[PDB]
Amino acid sequence: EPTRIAILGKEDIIVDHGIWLNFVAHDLLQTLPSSTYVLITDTNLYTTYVPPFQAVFEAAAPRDVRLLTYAIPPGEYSKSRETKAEIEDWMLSHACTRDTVIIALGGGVIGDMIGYVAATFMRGVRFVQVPTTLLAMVDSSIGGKTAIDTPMGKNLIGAFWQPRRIYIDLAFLETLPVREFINGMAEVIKTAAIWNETEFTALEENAAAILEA
Amino acid sequence: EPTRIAILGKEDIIVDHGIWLNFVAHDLLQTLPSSTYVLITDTNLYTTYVPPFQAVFEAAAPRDVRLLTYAIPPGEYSKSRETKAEIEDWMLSHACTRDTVIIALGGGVIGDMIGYVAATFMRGVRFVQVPTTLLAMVDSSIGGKTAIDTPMGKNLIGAFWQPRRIYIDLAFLETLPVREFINGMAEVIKTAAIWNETEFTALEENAAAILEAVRSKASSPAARLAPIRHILKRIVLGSARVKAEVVSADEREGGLRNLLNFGHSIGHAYEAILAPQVLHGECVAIGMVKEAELARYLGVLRPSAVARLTKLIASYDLPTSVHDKRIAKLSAGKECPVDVLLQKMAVDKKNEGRKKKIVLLSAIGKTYEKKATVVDDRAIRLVLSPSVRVTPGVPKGLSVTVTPPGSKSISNRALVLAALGEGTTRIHGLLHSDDVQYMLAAIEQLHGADFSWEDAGEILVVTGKGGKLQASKEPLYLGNAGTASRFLTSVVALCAPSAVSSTVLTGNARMKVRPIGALVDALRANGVGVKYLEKEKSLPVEVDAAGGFAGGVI
Amino acid sequence: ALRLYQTGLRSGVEYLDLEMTMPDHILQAVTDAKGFTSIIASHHDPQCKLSWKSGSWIPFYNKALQYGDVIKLVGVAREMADNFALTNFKAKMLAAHDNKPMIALNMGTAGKLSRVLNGFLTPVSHPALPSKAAPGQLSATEIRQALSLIGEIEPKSFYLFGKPISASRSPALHNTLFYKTGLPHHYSRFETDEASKALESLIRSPDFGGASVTIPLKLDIMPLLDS
Amino acid sequence: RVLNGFLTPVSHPALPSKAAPGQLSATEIRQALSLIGEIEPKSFYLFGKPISASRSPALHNTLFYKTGLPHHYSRFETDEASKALESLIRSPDFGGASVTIPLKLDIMPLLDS
Ligand SMILES: NC(=O)c1ccc[n+]([C@@H]2O[C@H](COP(=O)([O-])OP(=O)(O)OC[C@H]3O[C@@H](n4cnc5c(N)ncnc54)[C@H](O)[C@@H]3O)[C@@H](O)[C@H]2O)c1
Ligand SMILES: NC(=O)c1ccc[n+]([C@@H]2O[C@H](COP(=O)([O-])OP(=O)(O)OC[C@H]3O[C@@H](n4cnc5c(N)ncnc54)[C@H](O)[C@@H]3O)[C@@H](O)[C@H]2O)c1
Ligand SMILES: O=C(O)C1=C[C@@H](O)[C@@H](O)[C@H](O)C1
Ligand SMILES: O=C(O)C1=C[C@@H](O)[C@@H](O)[C@H](O)C1
Ligand SMILES: O=C(O)C1=C[C@@H](O)[C@@H](O)[C@H](O)C1
Ligand SMILES: *[C@H]1C=C(C(=O)O)C[C@@H](O)[C@@H]1O
Ligand SMILES: *[C@H]1C=C(C(=O)O)C[C@@H](O)[C@@H]1O
Ligand SMILES: N[C@@H](CCC(=O)O)C(=O)O
Ligand SMILES: [Zn+2]
Ligand SMILES: [Zn+2]
Repeated sequence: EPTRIAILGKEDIIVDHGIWLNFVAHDLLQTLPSSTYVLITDTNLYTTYVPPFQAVFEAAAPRDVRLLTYAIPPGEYSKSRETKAEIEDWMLSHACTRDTVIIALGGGVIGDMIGYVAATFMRGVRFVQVPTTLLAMVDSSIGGKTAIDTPMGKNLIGAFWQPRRIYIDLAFLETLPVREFINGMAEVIKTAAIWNETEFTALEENAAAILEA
Repeated sequence: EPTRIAILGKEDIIVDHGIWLNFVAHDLLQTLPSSTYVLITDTNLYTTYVPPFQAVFEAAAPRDVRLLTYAIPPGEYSKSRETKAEIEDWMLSHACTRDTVIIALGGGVIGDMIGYVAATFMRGVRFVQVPTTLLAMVDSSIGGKTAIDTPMGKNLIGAFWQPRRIYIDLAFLETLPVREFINGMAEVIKTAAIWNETEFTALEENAAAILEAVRSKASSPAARLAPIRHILKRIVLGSARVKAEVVSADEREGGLRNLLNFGHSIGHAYEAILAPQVLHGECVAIGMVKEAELARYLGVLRPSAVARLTKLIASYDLPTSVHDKRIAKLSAGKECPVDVLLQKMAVDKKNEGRKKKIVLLSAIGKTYEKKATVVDDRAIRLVLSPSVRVTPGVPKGLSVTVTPPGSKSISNRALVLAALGEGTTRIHGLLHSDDVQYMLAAIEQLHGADFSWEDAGEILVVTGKGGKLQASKEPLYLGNAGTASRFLTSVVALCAPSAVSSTVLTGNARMKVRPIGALVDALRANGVGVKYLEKEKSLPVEVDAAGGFAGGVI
Repeated sequence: ALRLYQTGLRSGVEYLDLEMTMPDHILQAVTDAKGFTSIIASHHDPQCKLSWKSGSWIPFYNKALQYGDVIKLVGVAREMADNFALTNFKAKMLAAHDNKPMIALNMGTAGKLSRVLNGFLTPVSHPALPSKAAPGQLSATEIRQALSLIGEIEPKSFYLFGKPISASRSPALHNTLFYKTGLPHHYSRFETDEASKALESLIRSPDFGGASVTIPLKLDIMPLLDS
Repeated sequence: RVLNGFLTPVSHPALPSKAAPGQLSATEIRQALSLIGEIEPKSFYLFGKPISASRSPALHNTLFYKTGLPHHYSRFETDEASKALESLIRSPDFGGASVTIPLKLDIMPLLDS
């Protein structure tokens, strides 16, 4: 039951189960053709989820097409001016051109940082979102808000830059730690509190059962 | 006469004179209301132009509105990740919120950097452009391309972010240094070369007059520019309109906007190596010449056009080659290897993957495609390289018809004796040499013939006036055109006395130490007065306006 | 100034320091008649109007680049970080223009580290002189022992080869001069009648700084050496 | 190691090894800090008379050298606790001072505590 969701006039959000290692690679190659695909995640995620995607992707991709991979350190500190430059300088090492398609694999830290890199690299290139945290599935990956932190505060420098695709593979929640789950429930509670008292009431009843599981 | 120009569906460009210290402050406050205005320029501009704007602005602004000011260091090195952070951290010190309106006062370095800050500050805020260099008035301030440099190359990180207003106050050109003027003429030449052969032709004629005025030491900086005030207005309006239209059609450079990177594919590669000591327009000039030569090698551009483009660039005192003595002097003999240039071209933003895309001129005023064309690495390497590897082999049973360039001996004569005759001659295969170009203009000013071109400059239509020439009051500059000075010395003896009894031929520093003694001896002997004005037996020479030689024995 | 500058050039001085603040007509005249004198193009920023990070030095660098054989830029350090930024700046300039070396310093006691790390033609003081040319400049010896404490001058083993060398004064000699000059090296005995395979372990070691050779090895050593 | 400041681990020549390779001794770091501006030199004084044959300068200057500090100790003969003395004592260069005959008692009013 793969359900899609419309945003800004197109059904570019897709919510399914186990799409990372089949559908996503094929959809990128068919709907967002390019010479160069850049898959960026963090150190916690890389060796678990990147190598199997590379296998699938490089088997499907045609002769003159390439997949570049890179991991940044995990956590808020990577939404920074430095990490931005680190990624960009690396991309330019491999002569990534304007046709490059970036794949943000991770939570909101990856989503925001890599999205902002995408927004500004050669004055903008295509990118997609592959949220892996609850928070990113229900909030960060949607909306196209990308930013970095400065010493002054949160998300003070950034860009509105919409991803061409948002691939929500609920299966990523399987390896997500308990703390990061609870973290994302804040954004879920928030959304219900401003918009839907019935969903709110469901969240009340489901709380005991969710934490237990 | 404040003329506005439409861009992206609104007349947000305004071109006038002396608007910085009146109109701009009021227009900001009325059309872009905010709690906070941030005016950013560079150290060279600040104390001259900011304090008087603050006075005007803070007098007009209401009680709860503020103007913040900041200067960054001048020059390319400020289009950087650091300078970006420096500005942003400063803005956030003063709790600049999202309603902030940024004012970019300066040239393209300010325009690009401050625009990119505007594009990303709180995910975007309003900003305006106040260009102060020729380049920025005719190119940088329009189009909304903002960027920074990285160690890898030019403008590799940035954003498309359109200014709400572009205030073009031509008066800023008064304090602009001579070098920065010439720098911006590269972008002016470029725009004409891709879009308008008539403006191109005007730039040719205006070159001598523009440089003279810009280098003048006249009683004020404004009176300095007054003689070419109409020319500058034509250049700025004209050049701004082309860009505005191109940008409207193709804001995000999907195709047509490629054309504005003429000379920039190769130009930005040199600039990555030679900046900040070598300026942008200087690099564009060098690149334009190589991208023209490339097109010529590919059989897309006629050689005459390449010569014509190179001569124009050089006539504005821009470099035509990376080996220019001024580039060595400024760069401390910095080398630009081909492998490094190609490495810089591989991250040119027009490129479709590994395929490099370059704007190819088809003629002066036309482009081969209405976008950048894919060029093979081998051809780009050949143009940038100093040496040639020749692969042996020519097709079996080949037969070709090749026309080399015209002989300058027969071509220089052809112009002279066509101009002196009665009737109208079309000259095919004429070598457009420096001798021809200067003799042509010489005879024009003597009212000796009417000249005209056909087939994009390959045919010279000459209607001569049968030898009825008029002595020019103004001297005739020839450069170091030998054959020209020799032919014109006897030709200008034919002209009847009109304004003055005599007419003078001058030229380059090299011309002034070049012999013409024997020919002057012949004219004096055959009843034609002629006095040397500086050195004996060489130019400049004032030669009498007789009705021809005396005749008889010579 | 012009006449003084020419007195320098006429006297055949190996280096001459002209400030970039001097008017262009004098910069031209001194540059044209420089001959085989090396020009140090200098600028000092005692009032601290410039900055290493921000790149407000570039205009002076660009000028000094075309006038000088050696660029000399001197600023002020308020905090230790200001020396890091200088070092980073210098490195970026040398990468871009290998062919014109640089003397880059921060004045004040805060900027003492910039003198240590400068490396090339660092101006120094000496205790025997009545003043210091600039406040808080270090002596060649002090800088050299500062460099040693950070391992920028890595210690080295020096040896005396031969026998009998029990009563040799070479160790006293060279160790004293090492201490006196600020170097961290050390000189020691190594008695041996032959140029052994064990000797050439020391001689080809990366710790090897040099060695004296006496009886009976003055002749037998040569085959082990390259040149 | 020089710039760390707080609880820098150090070596000592009398120990058989170094705990980590290339660690410096407290003295070495302290004289490294002195060569850069980080330990600013200070003036130390001996007040009183007669102090021509006093060993205090030998004592304290030796310990300064031995510990790696850049400070310096010197004579200042005086029979009274003068206004010129308290210029030195209240100077920002002042590191400390020994006081002997006849100023052991007359000095106290010039001191805060
Ligand atoms: N743009 C927006 O609209 C928006 C919305 C909400 C939050 N945000 C931003 O997002 C950030 C928070 O994002 P986050 O909570 O996803 O943090 P995050 O991206 O750092 O991920 C949380 C941690 O869990 C790990 N992780 C992620 N997926 C995993 C998986 N499948 N299995 C195991 N471990 C996994 C990561 O390595 C990380 O250590 C904040 O900076 C916030 O400002 C942005
Ligand atoms: N955005 C675009 O599409 C676009 C187009 C062309 C060029 N550019 C960029 O623009 C930059 C070049 O800009 P630039 O040529 O204006 O250089 P610039 O902005 O550094 O200005 C040139 C110099 O002249 C000074 N100056 C400017 N106006 C002056 C005045 N009225 N009087 C006296 N001095 C004055 C400046 O302080 C500076 O030292 C390059 O980095 C190039 O990439 C961008
Ligand atoms: O008469 C001519 O056209 C010329 C004759 C030769 O001297 C040539 O060398 C010269 O360049 C032109
Ligand atoms: O014993 C010594 O110290 C030396 C004696 C001479 O042979 C010297 O030549 C040698 O270099 C050192
Ligand atoms: O002569 C001296 O150096 C001294 C004598 C005693 O008074 C001591 O108490 C004093 O500290 C030093
Ligand atoms: C240059 C720099 C000096 C310094 O600041 O240490 C000393 C001065 O005499 C030299 O000219
Ligand atoms: C901690 C750090 C040391 C060092 O690396 O200098 C020495 C070690 O013994 C301390 O535990
Ligand atoms: N002249 C512009 C070309 C880009 C554009 O305006 O489209 C530049 O130098 O960047
Ligand atoms: Zn949130
Ligand atoms: Zn340009």
